[PDB]
Amino acid sequence: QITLKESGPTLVKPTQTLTLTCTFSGFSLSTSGVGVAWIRQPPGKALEWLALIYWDNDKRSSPSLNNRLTITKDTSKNQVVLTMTNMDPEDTATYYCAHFFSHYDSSNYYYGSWFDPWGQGTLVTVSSASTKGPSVFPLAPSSKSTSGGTAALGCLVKDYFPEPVTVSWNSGALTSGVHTFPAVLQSSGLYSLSSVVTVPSSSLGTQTYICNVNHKPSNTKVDKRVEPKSC
Amino acid sequence: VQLVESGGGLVQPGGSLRLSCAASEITVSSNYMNWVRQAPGKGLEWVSVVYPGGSTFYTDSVKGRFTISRDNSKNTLYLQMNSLRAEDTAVYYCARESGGFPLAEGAFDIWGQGTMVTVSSASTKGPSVFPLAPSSKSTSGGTAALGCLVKDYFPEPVTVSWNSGALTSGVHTFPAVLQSSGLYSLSSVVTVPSSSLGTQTYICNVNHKPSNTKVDKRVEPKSC
Amino acid sequence: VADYSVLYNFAPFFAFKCYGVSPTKLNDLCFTNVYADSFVIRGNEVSQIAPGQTGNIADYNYKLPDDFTGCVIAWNSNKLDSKVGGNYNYLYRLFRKSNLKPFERDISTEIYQAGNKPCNGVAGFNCYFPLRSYGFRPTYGVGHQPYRVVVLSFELLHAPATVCGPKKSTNLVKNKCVNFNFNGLTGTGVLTESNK
Amino acid sequence: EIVLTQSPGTLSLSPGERATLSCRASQSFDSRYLGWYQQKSGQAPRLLIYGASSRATGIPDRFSGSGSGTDFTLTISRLEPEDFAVYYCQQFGDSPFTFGQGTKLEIKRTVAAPSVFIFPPSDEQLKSGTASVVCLLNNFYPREAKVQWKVDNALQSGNSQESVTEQDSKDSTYSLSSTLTLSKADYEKHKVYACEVTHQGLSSPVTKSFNRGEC
Amino acid sequence: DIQMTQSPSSLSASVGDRVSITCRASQSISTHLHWYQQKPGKAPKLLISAASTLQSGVPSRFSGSGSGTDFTLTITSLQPEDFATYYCQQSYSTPRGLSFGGGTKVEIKRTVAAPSVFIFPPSDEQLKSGTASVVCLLNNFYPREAKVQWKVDNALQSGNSQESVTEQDSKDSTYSLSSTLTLSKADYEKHKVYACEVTHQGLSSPVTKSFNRGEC
Ligand SMILES: *[C@@H]1O[C@H](CO)[C@@H](O)[C@H](O)[C@H]1NC(C)=O
Repeated sequence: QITLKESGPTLVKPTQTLTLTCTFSGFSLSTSGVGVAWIRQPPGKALEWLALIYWDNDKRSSPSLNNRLTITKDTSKNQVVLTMTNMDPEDTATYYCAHFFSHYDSSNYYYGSWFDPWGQGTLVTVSSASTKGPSVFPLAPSSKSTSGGTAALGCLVKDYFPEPVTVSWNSGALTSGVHTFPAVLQSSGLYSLSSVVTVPSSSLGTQTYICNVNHKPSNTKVDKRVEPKSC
Repeated sequence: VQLVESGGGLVQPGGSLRLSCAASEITVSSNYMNWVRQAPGKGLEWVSVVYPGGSTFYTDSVKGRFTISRDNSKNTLYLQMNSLRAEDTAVYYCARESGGFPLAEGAFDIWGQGTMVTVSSASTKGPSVFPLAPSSKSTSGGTAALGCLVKDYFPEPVTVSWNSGALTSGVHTFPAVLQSSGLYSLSSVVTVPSSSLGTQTYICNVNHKPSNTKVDKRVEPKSC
Repeated sequence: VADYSVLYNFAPFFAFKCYGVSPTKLNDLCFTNVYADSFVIRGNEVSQIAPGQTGNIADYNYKLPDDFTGCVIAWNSNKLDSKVGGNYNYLYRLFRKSNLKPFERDISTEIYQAGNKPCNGVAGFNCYFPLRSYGFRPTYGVGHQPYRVVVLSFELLHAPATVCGPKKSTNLVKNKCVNFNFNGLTGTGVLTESNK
Repeated sequence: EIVLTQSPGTLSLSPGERATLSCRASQSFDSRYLGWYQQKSGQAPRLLIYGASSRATGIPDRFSGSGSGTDFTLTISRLEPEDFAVYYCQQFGDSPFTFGQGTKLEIKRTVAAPSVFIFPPSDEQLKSGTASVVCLLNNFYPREAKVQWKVDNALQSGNSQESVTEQDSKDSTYSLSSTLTLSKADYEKHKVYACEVTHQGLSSPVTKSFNRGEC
Repeated sequence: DIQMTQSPSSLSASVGDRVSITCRASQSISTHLHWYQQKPGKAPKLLISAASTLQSGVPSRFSGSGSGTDFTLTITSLQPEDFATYYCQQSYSTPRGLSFGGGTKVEIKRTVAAPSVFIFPPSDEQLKSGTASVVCLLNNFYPREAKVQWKVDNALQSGNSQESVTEQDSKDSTYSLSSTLTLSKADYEKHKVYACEVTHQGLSSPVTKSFNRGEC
């Protein structure tokens, strides 16, 4: 069991340089066969390893990004520093540092090599924008009497940065049939999503609907009321 | 750059021979020089190498039997062969090793033109020309074939021509082959219509240069 | 004091070959100087490290004297020098003009001008860099896997000898006629406590 | 560079039976340099198999894998709903070290028509100067379902967005949201906004409309 | 002792077709194998270096790849004067163990050509010397593989026939086959009728061509 942690400024402006801290415990950087690997994963896209450092201070860089990439290790502090310059909005991804080892048996036949379980990782986003408090707008059910006893309502979150935003319903007393749609980026460099709860059309007139959205970077704890609305 | 061969030829079994490969733009006494074996009709076979320093290695088949040398007087490659046997008939090539712009080792970038070395006691002599007339027929689709069979000659090259080389259409010249007597034989066929069997005249020139022999044979269709 | 018992406690020693002298002898005679020459080669060329031998490493990189004294200890190190993506930091001289005299170093890093046309800094066509780097990849076979080599060479000149293996001491037996050897003083008798 | 290819793009098989995936390589390299990795949604990848022929640490015997040269394959026999994760095949042969493209494993289900609901922009959003209308598809399988936006029966294009939520862990369902964003000039020059869903479970296109002015 | 097998042994493909040869060695060669090109009657020419690197001045169609014990060479646009032999050579045992693969001859692809089969009995002049040569001739056939059965009194002959094939023609892309039986005078006078039976892919059934000494 080894502990892996990643840290660094989650908000970085474009065409700029960022530094990432990786801390590992349970192993030391003075053993043969041990390496530290830095990997980036775009949101929803395939995995993509970036960099490696060996125990002997020898480093491998990806040929597609070796120009502006540096990885350094500190055995004494169990420390790793990954410096990567000239970020762009597309570099909004998830960054990981993990262990590399190989297996040998009585002749060093190399029964393969692997990665250890990865750390927690850090969601690092790039945008040339300003922090904006999310705006909540109520999406009310359409005017209907029964409609088979099925209806939907919700609250849409717009104009927030960065991801994620936490959503709760009726102070946690309403989580049945609730869809919390993942955040969607619009064309103006700004985001959108919604949270929708499915309730019967006969439950509209007896139950009040309240949704609480919490956004720490903007420090917004917004409570919004959704009521059935008639045409 | 060039690696030209010299000294090849035909020798009796158990003989001795020297091969000299002259080199241009490349130094024999500073590079990896390889003597390579290639049989007629077969694949390649590396034989020997000399390192830039002067150390030499030979293939297992000819260990202790070939002598490889570097000549600074004419920047040439020398090969001494003795006690020649029946398996020594092939083309030898002087090749440069560790060549090519990207600097990839293990490669024969530059190959010499190669020289013939044939080892037999076939007692070089003249050929034997036999006509092969088209079978006795009326037309057979207007397709008749006549030819010359060359048998019992040594050595190559031999030349077979039709009408002083003017009759080349539809001519199949079978490459020569070796018998158990050390002699050589080939076939040379030409097709003409059955109607033209008795109209035009047909001649067959067989020239053996090493023996200095010229044969003219008239191939005339025969009846039964 | 050179205890060679630590030699056997080490790696399996894929090759452990001692020339002229025997392994059980070198712990007895006392030499005046020791040279330990360490490097990394391929498994194919381990046989090249021997007195009076031929090959790329034998010719241009490390040549043993024809009367070499001492021995060679080679062992596989596929755990260390094997790296994914190929370890391109171990070089060897592929091109050379001559043969090195025994125990010589050739660290010159120049373009090998082996053609009529000189280079003078132009690495084009007939202009080669003699240092080729091993692959040493983990999946390479035994011949191309990295092997570490240490050659120990001994000098026993007229200068006083200061390097040789340890000497064992037994217990101490008193009041009994025994045979003693005290630092080379050899005698027989009864040993007693004294007040000298 | 050696390219890898996972196959198929998305695999759909119920828990209990055998699930098999293929990974092919553009160029040739030894077996031991390929690794099977597992990751869950929003979760760190975990080492499944190293060497692509020997199990990793703590791997149950259900997981297995075999292949040679440029063609490997991986198999899970007794898979549970929590075992449904994204698997990648990654080469250790040469830099760069590249993974697969990702194949999603999902629990099979009977094809169920999604319930479709409408959500007009609220009054506050209308006063904000930019409006957004959201219409919801719920309780459907599989994920794919074609959605169209129209304004007075005119094919809108380039001003809509789609959001998909992960598969529901209870009823093996999905949720889609179609959001159409407009300015006031385009919002106030027509009457009806409609969105159309077509799906396997729906035998016919299902278009639903609403007029901003009346409701 | 490094043995290479090349597949396919013969690769017939029309011009502009992307072809791919594979070479397989016994023990791992990794990157220490090279691809050379040799024309029939010409010295070899290097194409693929380092098992992956194209040479200088070579066309970009060629691509050498593969690793471990299987190696590949692919030509994307095989132009008309590329029909040569390709060789794979290892450098793993570059001191002494230099060995080559079999080599694949690339042959120009054409429609199936039906051979013409002809009988050439030995001349009387040749019989005067005690040697009788009987020739079965097959012309203008494709592909190269064809079969000849030498029937003497309805009995097959083998092990005493000299068989030769001419290089592919430059006009009709066909072949030429000559089979020769050389016999002594007594053997030729020991039988009456001699025939050659021909089997080719351009022929639905094998064809007999016979002749008798008594008749002719
Ligand atoms: C150092 O070498 C000795 C040789 O006997 C060996 O016992 C020991 O394990 C080695 N130590 C390390 C850290 O490799």
